[PDB]
Amino acid sequence: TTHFSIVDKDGNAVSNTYTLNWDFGSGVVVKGAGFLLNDEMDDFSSKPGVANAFGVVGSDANAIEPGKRMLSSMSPSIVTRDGHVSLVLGTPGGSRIFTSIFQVLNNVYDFHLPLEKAVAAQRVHHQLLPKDTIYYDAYAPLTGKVADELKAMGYTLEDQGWNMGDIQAIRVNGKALETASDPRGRGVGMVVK
Amino acid sequence: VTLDGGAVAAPDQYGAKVAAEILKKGGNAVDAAVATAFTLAVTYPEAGNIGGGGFMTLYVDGKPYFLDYREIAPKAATKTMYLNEKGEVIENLSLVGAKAAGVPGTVMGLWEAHQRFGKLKWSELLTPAIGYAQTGFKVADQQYQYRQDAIALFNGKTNFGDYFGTMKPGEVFKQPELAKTLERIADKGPDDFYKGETAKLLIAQMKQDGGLITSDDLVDYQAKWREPMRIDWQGNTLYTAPLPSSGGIALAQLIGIKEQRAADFKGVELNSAKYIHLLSEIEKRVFADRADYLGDPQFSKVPVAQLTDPKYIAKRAGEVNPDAISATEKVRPGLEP
Repeated sequence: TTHFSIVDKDGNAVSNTYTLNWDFGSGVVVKGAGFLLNDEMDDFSSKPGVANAFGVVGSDANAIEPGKRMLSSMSPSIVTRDGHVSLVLGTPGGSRIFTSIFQVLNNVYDFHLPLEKAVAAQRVHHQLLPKDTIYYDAYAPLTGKVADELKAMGYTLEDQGWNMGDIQAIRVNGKALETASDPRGRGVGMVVK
Repeated sequence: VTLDGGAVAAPDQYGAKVAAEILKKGGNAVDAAVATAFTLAVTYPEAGNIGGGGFMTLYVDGKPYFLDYREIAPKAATKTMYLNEKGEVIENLSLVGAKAAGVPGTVMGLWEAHQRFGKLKWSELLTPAIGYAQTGFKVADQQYQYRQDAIALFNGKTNFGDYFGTMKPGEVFKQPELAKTLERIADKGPDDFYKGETAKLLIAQMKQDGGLITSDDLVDYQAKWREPMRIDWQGNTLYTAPLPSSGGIALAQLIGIKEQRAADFKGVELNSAKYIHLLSEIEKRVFADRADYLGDPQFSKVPVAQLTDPKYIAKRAGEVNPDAISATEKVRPGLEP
C-alpha cells in the first residue's frame, strides 16, 4: 500500500490509498507489459479463524467468492468543518491503517499537536489477536517506563519489523495549507502557490 | 474556497513534483491525482500500481464522494482454493504467483474519477509517468530493502527478478515495457487494459503461470461509486472508506468509543502506558466485530447500521476497562446475545 493526499486552490480534495497488497504484490510481472500483479487474494479469509499475512481473521462474510471484493483496511480520509476541507490523510500499513489514522486524529484534535508532530509521534497497534500483543516499529519503539508498565499489565510487546504506516497529510487553516510527510518514509509535500 | 494555493503530500518526490506541476498549470485535485497515481505506478512499484486496486475519497465542490476500485476475485475462484489435501492453508499460495491475484481495478478507478471530475486531457496526464518509465527514476534505500524482502518471499517462484533485478539503491531504474503500456493507456484508457493489447498480455501471463484471470474477468470489471462513511464529532465531519473497507466502521467505533470514555482520557498523556492501554481496550472490540461481520456488502447483509448506532457504541464503550486488560476470551462480537 501507499497513500497520497491532494488539495487544490478551489478547496477540492483527493485522498487516495492503493496497493498490490504485499510489497511488489504476487511477484508476477506481465511479460511484455512490465507491471506487477497484486496478491490481494490473501485479504479474503482462506479458512475460518486462520490469520492472514496481517494477523487478521474472518469467516463467512469475507470468504472467497467469485466477483467479490476482499475486505480491506485501507481508509483514505477527509475531515471537513463547515463544508470546507480541514484535513486530508491516509496511510499504508495493512491492519494498522485505521488505528494509525485514529492516533493521528487524536493527536491533532485531542492533543492539539502541530501536524508535523502529530504525524511523527510514536504509533502502536493492538488487534485482539494475537492475544494481548502490542506492535511497535523500529522508528519509535516501545521502551523504558511505558514499555515496562505495559508489560506489567500483561501485554506482550513485539517489534513488527516494518514501520507503522506512512501518513501523508494536508491540513487547511482558513486559506493557509500545510503538508506533513511521515518521517517513517520518503514522502515529500509541497504547497503550490 | 479560494485557498492560498494547492498542496500535495506524496509518498515520494516524483509523485509530489508531478501533482504540483498539474496544480500549477490549473488542473484540479482529480487531474493531479490521476497524474500522481500513474507516476507512482512507475516510481513506487512496491505499492503504486496498475496491477492492483484501491480506494479514493473525494471532496469536490463541497460534496463527498467515494470510489471503490478494489480488485475482485476471478470468476474461477472458489472458497477452498488455497487449501491442501489436509484442509490447511498452502504456504504462500495466496501471496506468491499468479493464483494470488485479484482482477486489477486501478486503471478503471482512475478513469472513472477523471471522467467525472477531471478538467485536463487524460492523455496529457499520463505523460509524466510515461517519462519516468522511459528515462528512469532514482531507487530509494528503503525501496531496495522492500525489494530484498520480496525476493526472499518469491524465492525464485516468479519472474520478478527478470524485471526488477536491476533495481539498485541510488541508481536510475528504467522500465521501457511499462512505458509502452502507459502510452497505450494514454491513448485508449481502460480499453487497452481490460479489452486491448495489455489485456491480451495479462491473459497470456495467466496461461503461462496457471492463473485464473480471463478476458471475461477483465471485461466485467467495474469500479463502483459508493456513499462514503460519515462520522461526526466535536463539530467535525470525517468522510472515509465504507465497506468493503473495514476502516469506516472501525473509525466510527474508535472515535465514538473514545468520546464516550472522555472522562478516562482526561489528563492522560499521549503514549503513556494508560493511553496505550485504553486504545488497546477499544481496539479489542473493534477487531472482534471486524472479524465476524464485515465483507463485501453486496455478498452478505452486513449490519452496518447496528454496528455504528450510537446506543451500540455506548454499550461497547462500557466494556472498556481503564485499569486492567479485559479477558480476550470474553471479548465477543458485539451483536452476539
